[PDB]
Amino acid sequence: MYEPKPEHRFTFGLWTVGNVGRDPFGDAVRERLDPVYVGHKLAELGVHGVNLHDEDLIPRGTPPQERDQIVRRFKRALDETGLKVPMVTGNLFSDPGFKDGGFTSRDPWVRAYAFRKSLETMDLGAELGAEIYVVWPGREGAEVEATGKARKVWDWVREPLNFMAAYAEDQGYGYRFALEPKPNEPRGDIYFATVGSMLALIHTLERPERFGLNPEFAHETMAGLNFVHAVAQALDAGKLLHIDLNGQRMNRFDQDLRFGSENLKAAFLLVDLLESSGYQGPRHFDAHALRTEDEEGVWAFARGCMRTYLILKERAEAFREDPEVKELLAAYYQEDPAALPLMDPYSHEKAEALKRAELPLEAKRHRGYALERLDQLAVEYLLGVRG
Amino acid sequence: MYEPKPEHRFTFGLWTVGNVGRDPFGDAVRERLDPVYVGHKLAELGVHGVNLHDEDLIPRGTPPQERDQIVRRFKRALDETGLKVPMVTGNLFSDPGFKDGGFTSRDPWVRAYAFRKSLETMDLGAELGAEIYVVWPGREGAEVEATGKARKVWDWVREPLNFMAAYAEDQGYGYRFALEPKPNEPRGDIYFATVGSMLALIHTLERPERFGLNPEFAHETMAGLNFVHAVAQALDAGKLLHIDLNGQRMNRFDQDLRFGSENLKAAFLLVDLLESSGYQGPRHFDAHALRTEDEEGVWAFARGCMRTYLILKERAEAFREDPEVKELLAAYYQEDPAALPLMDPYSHEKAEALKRAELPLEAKRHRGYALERLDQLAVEYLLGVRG
Amino acid sequence: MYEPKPEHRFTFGLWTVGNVGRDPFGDAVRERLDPVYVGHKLAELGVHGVNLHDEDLIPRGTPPQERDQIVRRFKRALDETGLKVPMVTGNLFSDPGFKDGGFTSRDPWVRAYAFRKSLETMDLGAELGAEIYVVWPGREGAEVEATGKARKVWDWVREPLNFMAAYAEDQGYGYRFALEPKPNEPRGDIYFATVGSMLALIHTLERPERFGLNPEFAHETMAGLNFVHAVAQALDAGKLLHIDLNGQRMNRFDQDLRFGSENLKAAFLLVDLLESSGYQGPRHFDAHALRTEDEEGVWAFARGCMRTYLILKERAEAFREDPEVKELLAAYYQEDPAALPLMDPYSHEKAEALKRAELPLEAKRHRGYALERLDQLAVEYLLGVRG
Amino acid sequence: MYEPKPEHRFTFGLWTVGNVGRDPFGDAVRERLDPVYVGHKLAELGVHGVNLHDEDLIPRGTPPQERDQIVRRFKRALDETGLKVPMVTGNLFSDPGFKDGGFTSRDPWVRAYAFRKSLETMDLGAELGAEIYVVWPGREGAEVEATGKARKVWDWVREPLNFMAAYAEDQGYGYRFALEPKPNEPRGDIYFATVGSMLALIHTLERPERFGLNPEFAHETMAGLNFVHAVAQALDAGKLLHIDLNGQRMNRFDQDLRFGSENLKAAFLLVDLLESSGYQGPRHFDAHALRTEDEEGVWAFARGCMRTYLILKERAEAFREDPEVKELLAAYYQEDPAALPLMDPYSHEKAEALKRAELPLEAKRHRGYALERLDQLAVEYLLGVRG
Repeated sequence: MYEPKPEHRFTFGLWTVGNVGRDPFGDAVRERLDPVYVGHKLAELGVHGVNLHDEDLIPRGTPPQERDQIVRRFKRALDETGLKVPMVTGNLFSDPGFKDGGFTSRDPWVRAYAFRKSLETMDLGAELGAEIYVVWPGREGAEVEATGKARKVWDWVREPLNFMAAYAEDQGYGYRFALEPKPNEPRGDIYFATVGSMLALIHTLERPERFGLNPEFAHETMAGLNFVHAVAQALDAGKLLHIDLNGQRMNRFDQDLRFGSENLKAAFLLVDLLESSGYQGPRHFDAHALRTEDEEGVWAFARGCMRTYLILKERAEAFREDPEVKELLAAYYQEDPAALPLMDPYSHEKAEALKRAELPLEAKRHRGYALERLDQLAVEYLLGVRG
Repeated sequence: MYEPKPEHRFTFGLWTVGNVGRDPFGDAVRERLDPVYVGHKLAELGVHGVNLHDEDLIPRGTPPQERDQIVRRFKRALDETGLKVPMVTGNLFSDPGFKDGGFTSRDPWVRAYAFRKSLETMDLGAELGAEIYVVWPGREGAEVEATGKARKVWDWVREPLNFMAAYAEDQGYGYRFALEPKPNEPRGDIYFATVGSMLALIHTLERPERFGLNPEFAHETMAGLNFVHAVAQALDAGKLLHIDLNGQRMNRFDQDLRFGSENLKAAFLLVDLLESSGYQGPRHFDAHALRTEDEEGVWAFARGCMRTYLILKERAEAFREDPEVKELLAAYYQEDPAALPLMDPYSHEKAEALKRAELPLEAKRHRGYALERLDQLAVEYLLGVRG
Repeated sequence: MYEPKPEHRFTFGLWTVGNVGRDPFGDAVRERLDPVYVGHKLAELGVHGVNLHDEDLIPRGTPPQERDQIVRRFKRALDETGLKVPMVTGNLFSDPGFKDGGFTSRDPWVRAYAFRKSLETMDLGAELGAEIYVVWPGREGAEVEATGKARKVWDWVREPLNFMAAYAEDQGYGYRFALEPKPNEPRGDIYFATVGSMLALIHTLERPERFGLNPEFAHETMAGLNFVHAVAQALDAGKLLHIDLNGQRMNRFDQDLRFGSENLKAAFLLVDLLESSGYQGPRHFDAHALRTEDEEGVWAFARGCMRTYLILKERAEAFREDPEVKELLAAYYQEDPAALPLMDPYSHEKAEALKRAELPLEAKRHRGYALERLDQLAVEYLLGVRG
Repeated sequence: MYEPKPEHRFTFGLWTVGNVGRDPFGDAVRERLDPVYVGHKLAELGVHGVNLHDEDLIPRGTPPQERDQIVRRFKRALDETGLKVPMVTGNLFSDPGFKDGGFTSRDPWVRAYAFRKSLETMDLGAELGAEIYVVWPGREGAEVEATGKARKVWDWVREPLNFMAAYAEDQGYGYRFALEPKPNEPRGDIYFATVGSMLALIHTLERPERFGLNPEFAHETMAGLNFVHAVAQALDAGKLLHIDLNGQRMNRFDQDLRFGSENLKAAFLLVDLLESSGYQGPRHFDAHALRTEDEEGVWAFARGCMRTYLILKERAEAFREDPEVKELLAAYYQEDPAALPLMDPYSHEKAEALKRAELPLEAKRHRGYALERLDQLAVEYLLGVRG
């Protein structure tokens, strides 16, 4: 009764369910899955679509003849299944060429390489129907500041982002560009570390209207930052073009846990934010199954992401309809209209009225906002003691 | 031989050296210092100026008659000493009225109060020669998301910031407005949490040219974020209008340690960034002495902030002149001009040239960037083994 | 239907519900509550008992005559209500005397003061029926390591802990001593930072059998550490003498949120651990209401702590009875008895059997442990979709 | 003039300098180095010794015939060079068999495997002259608590640790066993997370005198904990048998930076602690070169670890000899002998004397400890402005 439908727009990257379970201290625990195989499986599960990096589909150093049989056979599978490919993104982190940056490498040959790799992935994307192009700057950071490179990297990424947007409009591609921040890892620090950082950068590009955000839950949470506040800002800027959903314990390596598995309350209020905002983009699960899992466990991971989202959606809906909740929100959003005309846009006499206004300070000093009761109500709904 | 001069622009808030050493688990360990007293002391130490909140100088509920003797006697002291007051800022965190927000309180009477409090501090500032107005949104955050207030707060702060800038230009004040982010505390999370967050907001105000950043070292570092990356972005945006300098161990309460006392290498490369950028605003030490200190220890704290800054400045200068360092930076900023014309602004034939270009990938795969040697050189300079 | 009974052993420190809502950047938002008043209220709510610091009941500098009317009138209230006082603890953090340590102050006069203050609180405790004495070393840490004091503090706290235990057995008090770790705050770092740290120290005292742990949820979580693992170790050592319950977001100031309000899943498995272990000590809520609250909100905070605990207890019970859950735990705790006799205590021929044993490695390599399904089941129970 | 000598006891694991620079988002950037090659290089650099995992020398699935040519040719190299092998340790993290634990796997076949793998590495160690056996429990943690395994893991590790110690004494090996805590990674949380955790466990083993600690700087720092406090406790317990030295920025993935490269002040006071304590075990650098490095950069990494250690050693020596420093430490370690006889071991009349003693409280309230001056002195020495 919490079954995924295409209107839900649940997507999985090829690399999410396809993760072989290697980590920095361990071998692969799983077999590599064929891309055609995972298209059929995700279709069975009720997924709207599948995302990919260029290297997810066509591994580095594949002759163009073989490159084309691969893409041919993948498109047939998408045709057979009705799966979309909403989002693509160039792998700019794996090649050793990128060891000190893709776009922010000091070597212009390497920045060129990063470039061309991006253009070619844009071309593959269009060949597959992709509408969103994601830029994750995973290799764009430093551990050695003595270089002074932090002064230079802003221009360097403006340049290809601008070049990428111009190439797209030249080719008649319809890409919106979605920028994905991460505070660290694989670099000691990544330059474009926050949602706000990527939001500010956008306003300096040449075609800003083409550019938005792909915030990821684990990325912000890695640094102990509030993901719900960050996504609200992106929404208020009109720049939420894509969202990456998963779970994470604060202040350590990127876990990419199943969605909702660790921070139920944050996931709750996030699903609430997205749904009630009328966000219409993909809900991507950028997560992998635990390393303790076999292939069966991978598909239980996939099913569990989508099911947990649907449970919280229904639950946040019922929470907002509760009479006591409505009564509580009404009382604290209470606005005295005598207060309101001291407010809003500037006028000389509004300032003078304000400075002479007799404010009800002791009344506002004593005021309780009843957020403890409101917060207990939400926890009891989350617990299903009220739902 | 590391003695502060006015061209150094070292400032101290009244509340920094004036901190009585109360904390959430302890009483005050020190006496409250008279403002006139601390102006004479900071003048002796070689400080360019002193900052203040309204309530630092005029405690809440002081009759205007007494308000004026206070301001009179303070101005005389500034006259006697030649100290400036570069920066003022309205205390929007102490009054219980602000328990659930200043500008982001849900009660319009409280948002009005926050407002008027700001206008009045702008007026005091002008009466004292202040040029920078700082906004620290310490009470603007949440611990209960069930309210949905995160959707609303962006317009609510746009409104007063816009109103504040309009009032200023109406009165012929010359204020630049400096916005100070902090990731949490006193709130579980503060909405405007990062440098990037405040940078993005600025681009949505009505008079953006009047608005910049006051990043604080301890604020970014509290969340394990790289302060040097954050300040570089503000500099590249042209929005570094003020900077708050101190020290901090990551991921806990705000310590406000003496500058350079904990993260020497970060302070080093920060002083390097500021100086070599030609930043010309105040160097504010928003820090207090350790709670183990008496008044003597306070002035040793004050002397130590400035002296540590001057030592690193000289050191970063010598580091940059080292022949081996110059040789190392030259080799890795190495640019092949054949790589460069594949670069920079878009053209149809530049894209085609790029996609047909034969890139030297194996050569760039094997390439070491010698950052271990560069990083060891900087540590040895820091240690004075080379300086 | 989740109503607190005395067999639940829910206790509140006087300082929890009595918190006036002052913080490092704000005034008090509430009135100070009379101790007799809060005894009657907690009795109404269904609390087993109330804890106190010496200075919670008798403020510093109260003449012994007045000290005795206070204690007289408090005992009457306890008699009237049937409330217990399970736990007392000397305030060794507030007095400015303790600015650089209580037990770990370098000044022997201050260590003597800390001492005597502890003995006198032991005496008050006995006069009130207290059975557990808690030591929170909040002032025992450093921000300046140049002193070398880290080498000395271990002997210094051995000395008074040993002296305190000897005084108690001399006076015929029945105290068990419960040691409370915290990683930092109010000190930059506190020496006894972890559960493991306090566990190790105990084994060096003279009467170790008298000494155990008071782990606090917020303390361990402040440092991003797993509280459930920490409490399991204390339980396995037989040293869980008391537990302090609340909520906390990782890596910042101590929030002391209402229990279960932030980390539902951790609170779930914690209540499960405690209950199924047969822990019989007090469940203390060391937490305060949000600073946005009036007195009504305080009692909603108190009611919510206990109600949330009871909901989870019932829920963990139901989770453990689920057939699928039982089937899942059975399959993975699966033990082949041929594996087992290679196990357990050493013998020369067991070692030789092991080294010659032909192990089923490929079978164990391919093995999935189905923890994704188990974890999704627990989340669905938590959400009440299954409960 | 900071050249490594064997009395310095600098060791490198084969896996440190041998790290191929693969990470969770990137390919290997370097060639695999031959073990005989790295023995000759480390000998050139001035290293006392080289450590190894079983799989560093003999990769999984090497026939015993080939196993023996390998060990033969390695021993010759050690003979030629005079390098020691102070420490060995079984790789219990890489094999997929260990996906849900080595010693704490729920499958008794896997616990047997972990066991036998340990015994066999103990045998190789003895064949090579090893004196210290290290246990890093990297795979001993959980991300799914629903299993209840946290209750069981303490006995499970007691069992093999006890079995390992008995096997060693049976074989007449001279191993001391060194236990290495880590708070997380590769597991979401690792059970034995802290120095205190491992210290407490030791006291429950059968031959505790054989067991101590191998604390690693990055491990404690990953969780924002103070490594200097943790190492002081191990020293005070007499359990520092080995130490792993490197650098780390708090609250993220394990970086394993070059020693001293990031936290100069912490490294300073650590080298001070070790040296002035008369610690005589190995100084292991468990660190790798940055991923931006070629093989030249690796040896610059290796050289820089040792040189940075020697610079700080000399510096901490000079700091302690400074007259002003000695005068400062003397004044604050000041002990009034009238305070001291209230102190130390219990007596009925000492308690009575204490409770009647008239303490000099106002004098101690006003007391400043001059730690701001002391801390500024140590920073100025660190900076070489005083050295």
